Amino acid sequence: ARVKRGVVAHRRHKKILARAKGYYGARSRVYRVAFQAVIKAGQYAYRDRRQKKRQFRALWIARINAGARQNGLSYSRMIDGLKKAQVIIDRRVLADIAMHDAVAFAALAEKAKGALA
Amino acid sequence: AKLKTRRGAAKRFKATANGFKRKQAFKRHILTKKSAKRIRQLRGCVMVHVSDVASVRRMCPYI
Amino acid sequence: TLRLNELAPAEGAKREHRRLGRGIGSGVGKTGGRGIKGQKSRKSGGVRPGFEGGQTAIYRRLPKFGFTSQIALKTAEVRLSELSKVEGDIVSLETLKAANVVRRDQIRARIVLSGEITRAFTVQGVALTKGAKAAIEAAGGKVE
Amino acid sequence: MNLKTVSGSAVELSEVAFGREFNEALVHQVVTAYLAGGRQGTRAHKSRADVSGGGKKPFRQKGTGRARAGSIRSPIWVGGGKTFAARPQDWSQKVNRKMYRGAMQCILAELVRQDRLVLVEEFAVAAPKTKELLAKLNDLNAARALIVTDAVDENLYLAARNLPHVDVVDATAIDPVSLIAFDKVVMSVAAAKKIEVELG
RNA sequence: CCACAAGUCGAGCAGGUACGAAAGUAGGUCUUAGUGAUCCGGUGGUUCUGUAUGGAAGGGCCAUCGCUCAACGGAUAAAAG
RNA sequence: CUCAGUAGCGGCGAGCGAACGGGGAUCAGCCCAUUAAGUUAUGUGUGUUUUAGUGGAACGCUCUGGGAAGUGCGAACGUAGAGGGUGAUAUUCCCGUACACGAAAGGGCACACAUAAUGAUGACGAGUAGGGCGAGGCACGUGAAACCUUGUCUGAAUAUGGGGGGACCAUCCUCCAAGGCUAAAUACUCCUGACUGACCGAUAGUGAACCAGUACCGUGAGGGAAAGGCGAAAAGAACCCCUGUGAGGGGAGUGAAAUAGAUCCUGAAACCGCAUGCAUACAAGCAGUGGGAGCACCUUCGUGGUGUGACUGCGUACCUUUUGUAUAAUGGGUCAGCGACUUAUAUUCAGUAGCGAGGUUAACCGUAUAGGGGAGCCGUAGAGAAAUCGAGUCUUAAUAGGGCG
Repeated sequence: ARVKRGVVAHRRHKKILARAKGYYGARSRVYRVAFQAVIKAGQYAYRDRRQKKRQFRALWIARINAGARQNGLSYSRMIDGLKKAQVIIDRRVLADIAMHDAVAFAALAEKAKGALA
Repeated sequence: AKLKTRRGAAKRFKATANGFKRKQAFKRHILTKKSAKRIRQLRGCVMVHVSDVASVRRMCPYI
Repeated sequence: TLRLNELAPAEGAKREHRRLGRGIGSGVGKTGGRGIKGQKSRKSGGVRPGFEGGQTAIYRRLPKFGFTSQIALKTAEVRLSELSKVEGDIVSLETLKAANVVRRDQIRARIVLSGEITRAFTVQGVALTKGAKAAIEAAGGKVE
Repeated sequence: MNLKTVSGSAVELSEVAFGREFNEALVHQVVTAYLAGGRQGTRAHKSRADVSGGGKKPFRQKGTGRARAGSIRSPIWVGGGKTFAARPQDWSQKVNRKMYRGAMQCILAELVRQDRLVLVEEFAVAAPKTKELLAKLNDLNAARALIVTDAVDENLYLAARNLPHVDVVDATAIDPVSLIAFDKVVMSVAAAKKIEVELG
């Protein structure tokens, strides 16, 4: 029972090269270089699925800081005031409201500073 | 091919019900300086240690 | 049912053989379970059985003892319960050889008290122990 | 048990030969042994010692910049010997006598309780004629069948030789693969008695 | 106590002793160093074996002898640049 | 085939390794001067086999199609439904197959007769058996070393005799050397015929599927390649045009197909062009990844699809070897194909199946995976160096104690 390797080997190499579409130079043409490139892309994706949450939380905090300083508070004081007032709206919704609705954010800041007082 | 016994080990060991018996060393010569207790307690057969039983089994497969 | 494509072995009867050096996922890739370097990792790498690295071996630091007896190779031992294989009532060396409890080249036999018997037997020329003789006589036989 | 022929006649068969429970693992082992014993096992390959030439070192050990080599017939090289060259083999296995007999008994009992065994008092052919045999099997509704008889008449053998899916064997030549492959087994009473005496 | 092979302490029991009136003490010396496995041979004893049989030769068992094998767990009977 | 990796041999190391007995295959004895069985030639007779060959059954319609053996519907032969071919897949188209016939002439084999010849310089075994010295062979290495052969020196008795039974002696048992012939069971394949394969299918299989032991290399012995495929059928492209009466192409024509057009089935990858869409000439690094504006095409008009990716956070390849590697430590120019834990025997453990105080055959026979074949092996009892005992045995004066059970 002699076995030839051509069909299966060709299928595996073609799948790797198909996943390597769009890369520069030999990285999308040459099997060795392409194979090294796909593994590194997977590792980067695994790491960045964790980095994404931190980056977006930082963005929300910056926007909330800008809105608070427009209303006369700092970010830390506004967060403490909301916690004391028992509002449990999270930073994503707070930043959305800060971006798109100034009056509602002003009301939230009034509530927070009233609780701080 | 059939396994071959190591004939030196065959001459040194014998099989018992649950193991192997052997003679004791230091009783061939230089006997005057040894005390009577060692002379009589190094006489007779003892058992092969469990650390060496596996090697004895490898060397003597038919006993 | 009962077709050449509907028969199966029992569970646990067959296992796949181990194949070394066929990738990471198999768990036995690369070195194939041999470790890294050294004599045992080479082809035909094990040392001779009984070799202990150079110190005097266990079978050479101990003394030889005893001699081999030639008559022991021709003396045969027969259990009492094996007398049931004997056809007839006479128990002798020839009859035991015919019943295949004694090898054909043995020249004498001894009967030991091991099991139980029911039939009555006559013994001619076979050695008996004190227990076996009592058992035979209790069953209802005679000696010589 | 009592068995009924195509004419309704009653035959007595012991439980030992035609009444055992089915042991699938035993049957599988025996059938696989028969199939393996059918192999021929004639082949060979050439190792690095058998390939023509290759005695001299192709080039010196050091200084040339090439990978070191000892012979042009190394299994690494194209045209070199095969790494592990095969030799003719024997593929027969040992089957215990009792295991073989038990497997045959189980097969016969399964055929009986699946209604694939047809008992007939007498099965003879008048002349060596394929059409006559075909009509005789069609009336019994056994077009695809293995025919077992106490003795193999030459006329019956010649008539059956050219029929597809029809084979005729003696009572003392039944094999487990043949008992299973055919759609039906048509057995004479005398053959059934001899197989009874042999206990499968 | 200890990888193994080895090493150390020991009440008590039987026989035959020595010294004490006796209860008793004694299986070397206050103790811890003064040493060498296996193989091969030598000497004394033996209700073991003994290649047809009776013996014998040879072998076994018990006691003991021949190592600066000191590179001292000792690659050979025998070896420098 | 067992006995048996046993008894033994061995710097008693590594290793080497019997015989007796038992089970089979095949079986057979005949002579030394008047001399046998047997063998080899020649001729004759009979029988078989072989070297050319002959006959040899049975199918139509319809649909798809370049072409039917393929679809659908019905039929026939079968001692022939093995195989090969025919424009795609045929028991009934062709060659064949089962079966039945066939030899002027020649060859082989078998048995039986006739003649030769051989056996057959040999008639009971003297420079022989045995011995001293040195070697060799026996499983057996000088060992307690029997037995066989002899280079050298010697040297009997001769049936009231002589050889052997593992140093040697006695007694018993057994055989008759120093003269010959003899089939079968056993070993092998340059070659011939038929058949077979859980053997290969052009980097495989012979080195060699092809004008291969060739081309080529070497003074020589010697070493030693690469290279298969148009189409069913050449029907292998008349004729016209560009060009140098070239190469190459464009029409026309053949063909089911010409991107099947001659190094012609299919035509992958590395590598190299042309075309369209987007990005790109103020910006520093393993070239991606998570976000993300704009543009182009498509569109179920969308919280849609495809291509591109301005700007931005993070981010120093892979393998090996190491205490430790982005390492300026090793290996890889790239692609495609090939390339490394196997096979036989023995043994131990674990699963699983059969039988179970029992289990199981080996060689071999067998028109043969069956059925026979029980020799042998493992288990069922230990203790002791052993003789010996035996649910006990060894040590001991001990029934004490203790060791193995």
